[PDB]
This record gives sequence, C-alpha cells and structure tokens, in this order.
Amino acid sequence: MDIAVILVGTTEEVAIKDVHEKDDFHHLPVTPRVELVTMQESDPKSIITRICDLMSDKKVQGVVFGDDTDQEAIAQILDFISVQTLTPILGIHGGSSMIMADKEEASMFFQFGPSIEQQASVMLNIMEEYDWYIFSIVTTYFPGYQDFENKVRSTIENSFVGWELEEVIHLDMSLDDIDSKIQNQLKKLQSPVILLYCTKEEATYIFEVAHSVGLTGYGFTWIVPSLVAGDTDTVPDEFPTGLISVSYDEWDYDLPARVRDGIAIITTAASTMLSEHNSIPQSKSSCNNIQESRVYEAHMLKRYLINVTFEGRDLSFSEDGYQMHPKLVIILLNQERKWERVGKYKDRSLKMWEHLSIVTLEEAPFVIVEDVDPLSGTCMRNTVPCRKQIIKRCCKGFCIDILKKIAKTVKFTYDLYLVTNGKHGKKINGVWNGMIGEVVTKRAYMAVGSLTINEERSEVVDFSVPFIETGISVMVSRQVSGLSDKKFQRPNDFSPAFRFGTVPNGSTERNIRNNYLEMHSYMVKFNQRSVQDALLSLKSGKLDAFIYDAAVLNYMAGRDEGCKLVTIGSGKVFATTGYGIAIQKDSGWKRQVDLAILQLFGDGEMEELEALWLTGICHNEK
Amino acid sequence: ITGINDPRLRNPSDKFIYATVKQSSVDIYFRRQVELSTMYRH
Repeated sequence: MDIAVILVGTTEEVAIKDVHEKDDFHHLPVTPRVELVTMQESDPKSIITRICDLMSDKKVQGVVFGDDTDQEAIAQILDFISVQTLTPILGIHGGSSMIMADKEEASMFFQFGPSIEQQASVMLNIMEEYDWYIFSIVTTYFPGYQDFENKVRSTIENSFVGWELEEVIHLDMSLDDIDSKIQNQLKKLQSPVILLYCTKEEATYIFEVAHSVGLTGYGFTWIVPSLVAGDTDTVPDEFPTGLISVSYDEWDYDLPARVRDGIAIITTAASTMLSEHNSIPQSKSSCNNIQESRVYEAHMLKRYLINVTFEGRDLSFSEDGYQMHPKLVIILLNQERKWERVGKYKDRSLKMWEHLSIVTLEEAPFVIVEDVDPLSGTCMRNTVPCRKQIIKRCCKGFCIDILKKIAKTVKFTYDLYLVTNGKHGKKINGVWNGMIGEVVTKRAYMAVGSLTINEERSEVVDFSVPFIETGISVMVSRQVSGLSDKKFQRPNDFSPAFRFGTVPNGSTERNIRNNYLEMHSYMVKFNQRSVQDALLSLKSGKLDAFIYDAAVLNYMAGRDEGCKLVTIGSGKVFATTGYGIAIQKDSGWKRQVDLAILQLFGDGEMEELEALWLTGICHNEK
Repeated sequence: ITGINDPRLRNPSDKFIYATVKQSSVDIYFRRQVELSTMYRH
C-alpha cells in the first residue's frame, strides 16, 4: 500500500515518527509504504497545496494529518479534502482532532474526537461517581442546546434514581448586556452542581459574572463539556479553580503512538477490505484531474472500515467520523494554572481515581445490621455504613435515624463503626469493656445504641437525655402482681422449681448483682446467649419468664410470630430509665446535642418514628 | 389481614409468606413508590 503522514510545527524534524511506527505491523501481508513530510507553517492554501503535490510524488491511498495548532478550522478543511480526493484522511492531534460539522456521508474522514451527547453522558457518569445527585444546567444559545437538554432528559429520566434538575438557563451572548441579565438569572440558582455549556470566551464572561454572583465559591462545583477547556494550553484564571471538565488525552498515547494507531487503522482497513475482496485499495491520488475510476468502490470500504482494531484496542469510528469511546480523560483544574488528569473513560465504562467517630452495636429497636447487596457494592437507602474489625456492615434503624437527624441539626460529619470487645459496657474486676472502652480510649468520642444508663457510666462519661421510656421488665406467657413479691426472690419457697433469666454482661445483670445478690447467683444458670436464643428458652418451653430491657420487651410484645408473648402488668417498669448517648467528659459538644434531641420530639417526629420502627402489631388485642 | 397496612405484613415472617408476581403492576407500585419502598422486598 501507499500511505502518507504529515506533522505541522514544533519547529522540528524528529526521529520518533519512524520510531512511532517503528516499522509497525510489518507482519501484515500488505506492507505500508510511507512518505513523510512536515511543514513549519500551515495555510489552507499551503495545506491544500502540499497534500496534492504529495499526491503527485507518492500517489498514496491514505493520509494522516497532525498539528501543533490550536486551530479549529483545519479539521473541517480536511473533511473538505476527503470530499475532494475520496482518499481517506484522519488526524491524531490538535485541530484535526478538534470537533467539526457533521461530515458528508459520501466523504471519508476520521478524527481522534467525540460529540455532545457522549460528553453529556460522561458528565453524568462523573456526577454519579461522586454521587452528586442534584444539579442544574446553565447553557447558552450556542449550538447543541436543548439537544443537550434532550440527551440529558433521556439519560437522567431513564434511571430509577431521584436526582433533581433544578434549572435550565438559556441566555444569548448576542444582545450583550448592560442589565447583567446573566447575573440576574445566575444569581437565582441554589444548586451545588452546575453543568455549563457555551463558547470558551462566553465561559470567560459567565465565570466573571458567576464570581460576582458568588456561584464559584465553595460547595458549589462546576462541570464542563470539552469546548470550554479547548487546547488547555491557555487558561484565563477567570475560570474558577476546582472546575471539572472532560478532554482528549495526550499522554496515554504519544504523538508517535497516535500516528502508529492511525497507520494501523489505514492498513488494517486495507487488510480487511483485502480479505473480503482480494483487491488492491491503491488509487490515483491527483486532485487536479477528475477523481480516478474505481475510487467509487472505496465507498464500501468505509462502511466496512468504520470499526478498525489493533493491539486488542478499538479505533472503531462512529457515523460522525469520531472514534467511538476515544481515550476520553476526566480533567480538573489543579491549584494555580495546572490542568491535571484525574479519570480515564472509554467506550461504555469510566474509571477515576469535628470528626467524632462513633461506635455502636446491633440490637432490636433503633439498631440493625444488615448485609448490603453485593451487586450494588454499597449501602442502600436509610442504611448508613458501619465497619467491624475481625468487612463492611450496613447499620440502619431507629437509633440510626435519630443520629442522622441530630447530626443534621447540629451540622457535623461523623464516622460509624461496630464494637468488637464486650458489646455493652461492663465493669469486670478493675476494668471496663465495650463501646465505653473506645470512649475512654478516645477511639470513640460518642457511643450510640440501645445502651442503658447507670450511675457508674454517668460518673465516667456525660450522657444525653433519655429519648425513650424504657428499663428492666418481664416478658411471659399468659404472675407477680406485687412484682416484688419475693416469689422471684426465692424459687425454693415454691416447691416446683421456678425459672427466670437475663442476658449477662448487661446493665441489668450488674444492677442485679449490686442490689440483689441471691437473684444473680441463682439466675446465672438461666442466663442465655442471645435475645433470639433467650426467646428460644421462653418460646419453646423449658423456661417460664424472661427479663430484659423494657423497650425491647415491648417491641417484642408487639412483634411476635403469634401473640403468645406479653409484658408484665402494664409493662410499668422499675428502674425507670431511658437510652442515653456517650460523650467524653465535661468538655464536649454537650448541651448542643441535648437541645437537638428535644427539637426532635419538639416537632413531633419521634411519634412518627415510633409508629414506624417501634410499634408492633401485637398487643392491639386485650 | 387487618388492612392494606397489615401489622402482619409490617411484621413479615419467613414463616408467614406473602406472595405476588414479579413484573406484575403491583411490583411497579412497590418499586415506584418511595413511602413503602422498604416493604417491597419482602
């Protein structure tokens, strides 16, 4: 085959272009014959002249163009040339890579570029990656609008997720403003994530206006399609920093590597067309005379030629003549004037590269560990992540929601994990255990859960006010009216052996041991592994009464596979207490928390949350 | 089953099944609606 490639500017003859192709794909039955010419300077008259002149010396069946230039027009000129020669031309860099008008169907042209819909898609993927759900679009009358809106409308609409489009703004750069009408619109929008679409210069004006409006400042973020960043060589600092935009790469594929890809595409296309018809692609190149006969056959090649692959990598083009999911790099404006790569994206898929840690434990009311959907890979809905050293577990429930609301009101951020050692806080011999340890070790600032309150822990750590009425209580099948009757005090007084037990290492058990020794020493035999298992001892028989926290026992009273279980008396509990929350000591956010708590009931949210999480179906009947 | 909102539904059980057809419009009610979105999975 006969092929030609050209490089413009850089002021250089460079070895690397041979190095580029490094006699690449020599293996292919058909060999490329290459003639290289470079031009220090380009002109539509110069560029037009040189390639045809080269047609006269080389009679090449394909051309690759490359430039140092920022110039938009060159690509389009080359499209015209494709129309003229009916000889394929493509380009690996610069202006030829820069986007152009929709290509004539008859014409054969390729660019290392993309489109508008694809870019919008990448913007959406980027937003999805950072999970920025809520966004607005500021656009201008510049071409592609409301097709941008349309593409977004489909892309945003199809997905199940409830992301929000806040505003779409269309402002004409023409009829330039004394009114600062752009300021007047732009100032209005409250959204955190902004997609902008316009000419580069217009972007300058819109950004000056945004800087006046205050839209550029922290927490709001801007995202841009390819056009505004352009070359990226020159960046008026009128653009805000942290500006996020998409662009073509230039490192993942050296100028020589890209040329090698182009040569490979031309010769691969030649090879596929050969394999199909066993026919030489070579054709008379001369523009001046009429197009050579049998050039019309080349048409079929293009239809066939659209997807070309080398190195197990797709150069596959699209109907516009841009490569399919061309190396498309996610780029950001690094501090100062730097443009630094962040993510890479290709084809369908994209890949991009006051603390107060809280510890909890899994219980019944307001506290449930669930295993997240593996396909999803991350937690869903109300579930908030919690880690357990032994793996990510997903915690959700009443307490989780309360924590979320308190945090929302006081406006701070937090890390949540699960306790390993000793569950609920326990004093054994000299030393404490459980979440309280991590509160003491300062491995947890505040501990949240079904944790009960007692004098010792209030002594060591400040506690939040009780949100719920709870305490020690009994759960039994259908006994103690006095409930202090001492029938509990001694089993032995009653000739048949009686039975009652509770979970060990509990505030209940410690309290019991403190006040009533005999009960503890007797009940150690009736102690049970877990609340589900304690329930197993009650439910299947072999145990008469069960004793546990009143909130849990009441919720379990309400929730049972059959209404076989009920509370004791009115469920009016001795040791009247409520669930608190740990803090370190006298120094803490402290009171600020407390206020938040009573705002929660203050708006009546707790009743709703009670109906949803705490309310059981049972005990309606009685 | 006391109501459309049945505590028995609200108190689901592996032991007590409640059955439907996937892709039945009811399923669309379950997926589209956020308020009961938790209840859909059971």
